[PDB]
Amino acid sequence: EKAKSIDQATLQLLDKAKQDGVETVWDRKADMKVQCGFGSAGVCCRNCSMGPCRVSPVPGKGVERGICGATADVIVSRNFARMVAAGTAAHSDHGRSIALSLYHTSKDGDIKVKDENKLKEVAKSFNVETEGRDIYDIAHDVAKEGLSNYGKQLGEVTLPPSLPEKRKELWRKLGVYPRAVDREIAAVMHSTHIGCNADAEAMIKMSMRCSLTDGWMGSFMGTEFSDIMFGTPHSIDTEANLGVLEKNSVNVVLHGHEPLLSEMVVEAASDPELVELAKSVGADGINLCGMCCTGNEVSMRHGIKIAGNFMQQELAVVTGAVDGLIVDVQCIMPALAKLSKSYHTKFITTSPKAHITDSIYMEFDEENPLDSAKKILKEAILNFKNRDQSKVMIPELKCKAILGYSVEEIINKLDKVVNTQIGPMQTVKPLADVLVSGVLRGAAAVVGCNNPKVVQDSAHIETIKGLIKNDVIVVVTGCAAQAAAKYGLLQKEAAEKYAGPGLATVCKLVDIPPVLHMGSCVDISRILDLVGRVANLLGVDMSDLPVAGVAPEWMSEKAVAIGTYVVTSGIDTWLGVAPPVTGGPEVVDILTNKMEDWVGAKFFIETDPHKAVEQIVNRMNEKRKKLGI
Amino acid sequence: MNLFQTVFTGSKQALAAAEGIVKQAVDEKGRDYKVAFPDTAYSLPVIFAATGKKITNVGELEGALDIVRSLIVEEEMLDKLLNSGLATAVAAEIIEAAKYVLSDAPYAEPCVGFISDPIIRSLGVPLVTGDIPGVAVILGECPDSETAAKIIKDYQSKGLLTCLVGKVIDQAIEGKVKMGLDLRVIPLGYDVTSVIHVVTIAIRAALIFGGIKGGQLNDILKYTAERVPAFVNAFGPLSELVVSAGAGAIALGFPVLTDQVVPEVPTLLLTQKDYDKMVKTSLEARNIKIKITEIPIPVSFAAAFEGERIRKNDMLAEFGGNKTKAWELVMCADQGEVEDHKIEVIGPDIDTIDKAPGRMPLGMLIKVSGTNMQKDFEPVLERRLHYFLNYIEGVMHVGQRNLTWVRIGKEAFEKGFRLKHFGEVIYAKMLDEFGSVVDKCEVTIITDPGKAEELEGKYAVPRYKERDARLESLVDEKVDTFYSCNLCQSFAPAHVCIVTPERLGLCGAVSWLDAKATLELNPTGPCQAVPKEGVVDENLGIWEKVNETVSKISQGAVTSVTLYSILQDPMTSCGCFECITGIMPEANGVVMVNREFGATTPLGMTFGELASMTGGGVQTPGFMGHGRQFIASKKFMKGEGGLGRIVWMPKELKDFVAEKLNKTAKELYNIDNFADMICDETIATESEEVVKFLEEKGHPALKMDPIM
Ligand code: SF4
Ligand code: SF4
Ligand SMILES: [F-]
Ligand SMILES: [F-]
Ligand SMILES: [F-]
Ligand SMILES: [F-]
Ligand code: NA
Ligand code: NA
Ligand code: NA
Ligand code: NI
Ligand code: NI
Repeated sequence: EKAKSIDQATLQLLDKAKQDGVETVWDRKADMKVQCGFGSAGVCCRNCSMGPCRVSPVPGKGVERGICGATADVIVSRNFARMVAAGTAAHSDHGRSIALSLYHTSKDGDIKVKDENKLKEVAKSFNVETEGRDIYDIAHDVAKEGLSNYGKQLGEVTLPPSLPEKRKELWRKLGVYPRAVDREIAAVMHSTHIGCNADAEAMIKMSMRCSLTDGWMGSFMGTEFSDIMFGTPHSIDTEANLGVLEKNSVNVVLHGHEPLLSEMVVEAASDPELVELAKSVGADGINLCGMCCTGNEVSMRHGIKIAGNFMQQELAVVTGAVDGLIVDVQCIMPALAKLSKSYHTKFITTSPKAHITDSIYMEFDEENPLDSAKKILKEAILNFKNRDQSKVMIPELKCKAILGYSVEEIINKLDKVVNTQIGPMQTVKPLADVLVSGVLRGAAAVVGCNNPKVVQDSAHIETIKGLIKNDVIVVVTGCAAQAAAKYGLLQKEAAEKYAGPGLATVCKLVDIPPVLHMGSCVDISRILDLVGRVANLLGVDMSDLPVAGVAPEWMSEKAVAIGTYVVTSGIDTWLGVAPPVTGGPEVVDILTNKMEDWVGAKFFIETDPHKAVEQIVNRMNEKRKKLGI
Repeated sequence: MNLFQTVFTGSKQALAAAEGIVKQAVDEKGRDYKVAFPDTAYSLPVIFAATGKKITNVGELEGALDIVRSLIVEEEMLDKLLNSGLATAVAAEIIEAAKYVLSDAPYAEPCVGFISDPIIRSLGVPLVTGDIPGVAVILGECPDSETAAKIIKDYQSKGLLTCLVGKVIDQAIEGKVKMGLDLRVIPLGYDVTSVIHVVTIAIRAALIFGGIKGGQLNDILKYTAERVPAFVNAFGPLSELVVSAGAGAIALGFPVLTDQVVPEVPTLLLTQKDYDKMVKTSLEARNIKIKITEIPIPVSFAAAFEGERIRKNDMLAEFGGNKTKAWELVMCADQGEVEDHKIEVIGPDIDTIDKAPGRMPLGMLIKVSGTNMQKDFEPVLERRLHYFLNYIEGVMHVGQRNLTWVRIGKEAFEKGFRLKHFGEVIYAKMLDEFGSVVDKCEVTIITDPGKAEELEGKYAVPRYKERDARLESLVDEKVDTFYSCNLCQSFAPAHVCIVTPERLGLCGAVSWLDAKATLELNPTGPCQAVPKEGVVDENLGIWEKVNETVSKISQGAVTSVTLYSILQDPMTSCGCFECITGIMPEANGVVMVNREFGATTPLGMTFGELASMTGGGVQTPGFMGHGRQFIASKKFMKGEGGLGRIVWMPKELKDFVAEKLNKTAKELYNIDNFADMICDETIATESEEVVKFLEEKGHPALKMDPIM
C-alpha cells in the first residue's frame, strides 16, 4: 500500500528485482511484519544471562523491574548508551586508520601529503613545530599527536580551535569533557554492565561525554587528515543516481566508508595497463561509481559519479551492469553476498574489519596500497567478459550535482561579497552577517540514513525543500546529501526553483546552490567547524545561534552518536525516526526537555517532516529573539 | 533592536508623518486642489512607477496612503523588508508632494528641491555613456566640516554626480565646495524625505530611456539596479526613519555605505569608519571603475610615453645590463605576510647621488596577496612591470627577470622623481589591471648591495628555477595548442608572435605556460589560443590554423608562417628581442649578437644596425629576433640545421649558455667542446679572419648543406 521510494529509477529497478525473483531490503522489512514493541521502546535488556528481561513501557502496569532490579529508565538509558558507544567506535576506527596512514606517508610513497598549507595549520593545533622542518616529519608528528587522542591515559586531549571556549568550560562544569576516544567507549561499556550504573541522568551524561570523542576528535581528525593526504575539497561538478552506470563501460562501484581504498582505486583507474585492459575486453573504459560515504569522499575530491545512497545498494546489482562491487566497512548490507549470486557481479570485500561470508575477500594491503587497488580493480575489469548485455537494465535517470563545499571553500566563496576596503577576508563573517541581519533566518544541517520505516528519500526531500523555502540555508552530508543530489537540489538553478527570497538572494550573490553538500558523515565535523567559527566570531556560544540538525530517515548507531554530539555541542536536533526510548519516561524527559538546561539544546522526535520544518523555524526564531537578532 | 523591526518602525513613522501633512493639505485646500511637481510628465514618479496611475488632486494624495499601508507587512522575511522600504519611499513622495501643495515655491536655493524632467534628460545621457560613473547620494552629518568637503570634492573630482540631503549641505558650504548642476553637486533638501528627489531621478530615467511602462514596478527595479549607478552614504547617527529609507535604496539596488555601526548585509549595507578610504569602498560596492587610475607620482603617465629613447647624455641613473645586478620579482603570498600599500626603499635613493650618471643595483620585490591568486600567475604579473614602468615619462625598462635594464632620465629628477614613486605605480596598476585576483600589494625597491644579494638567490632565483623547470619537460609535440600575442602591435602592427613550449616569445618574458595563464585571467586579452591542426610540415612547423589566425590578427599583412625556419616565410620580429640571428653565407651558418654587446659583428653591422634589418613586423628571410632561452632550443632552426649553424657570438653569450648549449650539442651528436668552436670577439670579428678560425676548429656547419 505504501510507496517504497520517491525516486523513479529506484522504483523501476525495484520492479526488475521482483521479476528476477531476488530479495531487497524492502522485502525483508515486510517479512519482519509487526516488530517487537519491547525492543522498539527500549525496555528489553540482554546485558547478562539472568535475562532476557523485558519490563512494561507503560509505567505502573505489568512487569516493573528486571531480575537484577533495573527499572525501565535504567534499561532504556543503558541500551541508548551502547548505541552511542557503537557509533563512536565506528567513527573511531575510521579516523584511527586515517591517522595511521598519515604516519606512514613518505615523499616517494603511495600515500603523500597533498595539502601542505592545511597540515601546517593543523600542526599549530597540536603544538607541532613547522618552521624549517621537512613536511613529512611534520605530518608524522601530527599523526602521533592525533593518535594520542585515541588512547592517552594521562593529560588532556587536543580539541580543534573552532570549538568555543564557552562550550569547553560548560562541559567541564557538567562533567562531560571528553577523554581518550577508546577510553570513553570502554567507559560506557563498563557502566552498562549488570550491577553498575542504574541512573538515567548519569547514564545519558556518559553517553554525551562519549559522543564528543566522535564529532570533535574521531570524525574531526579523520576529516582533517583525509584532507591533508587526499586534498581539501573544493566546489566540483558531478552526476548522481543510478543512470551514471554505462552499459558499454566497465562499471566498478565503490561502496563503504574508509577512503584510502577508493582513493587508490581512482588512481588505479588511470594506469595505462588497466586502461588498455578494459579496452581489450571490449568496453569503452573504466566507469567508477561511488555509493554512500566512500562515494561521497571521492566525489567531493574528484567528482566521481555517485551511483546512489544506502537503500539503493541492492538495486545497483539488479541493473546487471555492476562488474565489481568493492566494499570496505560500515553499512554494507550482508544481503549483497546472496543477491550477487544471481548476477555476474563479483562482490569483493577488502577490509578484515568486515568479512562477509560467501563474498570474495581481497585484502587491501595498506603497505602497498596502489599495487593492491590495482590487483582488485583488474579482477573487476576482467569480470566484464561475463556480462550478459541482454539482461542489462540501466534507467535513463541521472541528475547533475555540485558538491565539494568544505569549510575552506565556503569561506573562499564568501570572500566574493567582502568589500576590499571594509571587512576581513578568509573569515566566516559574511555568513554571520546575513544571519545576524535576518536575511537568512538560520542554518540547518540535514544528515542521516535511509530507513524502511520511511518512504526512502521522501523525508529528506520534504525537510530540505521546506527549510530552504523559509530562507534557511541547508547543509547536507551522507545519504541525505546524496538524496538531495539525486533529486536535483545540489544545483545553482535550485535557488529560484525552491528557495525563499533571502536564500535566493544570498545564493545569487555568493554563486552557490541553496543546499551545500559538505561531504561524508565524518565530514559532519565540517559543520561543527563552521557553526563554531560563527559562534566564536559573534562572541557567543553555539547554543545561542539559530542552527539546527535534522536526521529524517536515520538508522545507524552512528546517527545516534552523531545526533547526541550535535546536541551536546549545543545544536537542536530533529529525528525523523523514533529512537527506542519511549519505554523510559525519564529518558524521554532528559532527551526532549532537561537536555536544554544542560547544554542549551535538546532532541526533537518528529516523523512528519512538514511539522518538523515548522518546529525548526519556530525554535530558530525563538533563539533569534533571545539573542536580539 | 533587530534590523527588520528597525526598518518596520521607521516605515510606520514614515507613514505616520505622511498622514499628518496630508491632513494639513485637506484642511487648508480641500480634497480637490491640484497636486503636481514642476515640469514633470509623470506626476508622482514613485507612485506612477508602482501603480501606473497619476495623482492629480488632494483626495487622490490622501487616498494614496493605502499604498504605503499595503507595502508594510511586518514579517521578518527579506521580501517584506524591501516592500517596507518601498513604503517609506512612497510615503516620502507623499510628504514631499504635500510640501508643494501647501506652498507654491516650498524650496528655495541653496536647496534645489524637486528635480524637473528636462534636467533628467540633460543628466541622463552622460549616465548611459558613463561620463558620470555613478551618483553619490550622501545624507546625514559628518563629524567635521573638513571631512565632509574632503569627500564631496573627491567624488566631484571623479566626475560623478553627488547629491546632498541633510546637515551636510551646511557642512559642504562651510567646506568651500561649490554647488550647481554643472558642478555635479546638487543639494536636495534638509529633511530626510528629500532623498526621494534622487530616487525620482533613477525612476524617471527608466521611464524615459528604458522605455518601460508605469506599473511595471519589478521591471523598474531591475532597470535601477542594473543601469543607473547609485549609492547612498549615510553619515552621523542613523534614525529609524532614515534606516527605513535605506531599505528603499536597497530595493532600487543601491548599496548603503555608512559610518554608523549597523547589522551589515553583504554588497548592500556596510560600515566604513575610515573616511579617507570611504570613496573607494563606495565605488567598489557599486562596481564603479574610473576611466583613469590615480597616480601619486608627479611625472606624466601615459601609454604614448612608452618607447621613449634616452641617450647617455640625458640619463640620470642606470640599473642592469652587464654592468649591475638588477632583478624584479612577483610572488604570491599569504594575506598576513603583506601590508597593503607598503612601500619601502632600502638603500641609496636618487637624492643621495649628486654626482654624474652612476650605476646602482636594483632589486624590485613585489609581494602580492590574493584569494584566488596562484603560483602559475606570477610570470603574468611580472610581465606587466615592463609595461607599467615604461609608461612613466623619463624612465625606460627592458629585459625580464634578473637580466633587466632600467634607465631614468634627468627630466624626471628635475621634476622631483623618487624611488618611492616606483611602488606607487606598481601598487595602483596591479590593482587596476587585476582587480579580481589581487587583494594586497607590497613593493620593496632595493638599491642596497647586501639585501640585493640577500634577496636574489633567496627568493628571486628559486622562483625562476622552479619556473624554468616547468617548461624544460615540455616539447612542442606533446601540446595541442599554441598561443598568439599582439601586445607589441602598438609599434609593429603586422607582427604576431606564436608561443610554443620550445619557441618562447622573442621578448623572453612570455612562455607557453605564461601565455596560457594570461588567457585564463583575460579572455579579451592579447594572448589567444590556436589549435595545432592541419599540419602540412612538421620539420619546419607550418600549421594551417596558425596561418588562419595570423592573417586575421595581422589584418591580412602576413599570409604564411613557418615556426622552425628563418629562410622560408619566417615569423616577424617586433623590437624587444634580447638577441638577433643573422645569416652569414661565408660560414654556411648564422651569427648571434645580443643587445648589450656594442661592437661590430662580422656582418659589418652592430646590434643597432641589425635591429633595423629584422624588426618592424616585416617578413625578413635570414634574420630573426629571439629571446635568450630560444638559443638552446631543439626546434631552433630545425629546418636549417639547428644550433649547429652558430659560428659567432660575443663572449658574454657563450658564458651564459655554456651549460644550456653544450647539452643541446651532445643531444645532436656534437662533441662537448661545441661552445668553444664558436668564434667570439676575443678571437676575430671579420669574416675573412673568422672563416680560417672555423676551418681550424673543424666546425660542423662547414660540412653541412648550404643554407640557400
Ligand atoms: S541487566 Fe538486569 S534487567 Fe537486564 S537482562 Fe540482566 S538481570 Fe535482566
Ligand atoms: S615580444 Fe611577442 S609575446 Fe612578447 S609582448 Fe611582443 S608580440 Fe607579445
Ligand atoms: F548480468
Ligand atoms: F582492525
Ligand atoms: F522644506
Ligand atoms: F615593449
Ligand atoms: Na582546522
Ligand atoms: Na556472482
Ligand atoms: Na524546562
Ligand atoms: Ni615584442
Ligand atoms: Ni620586439
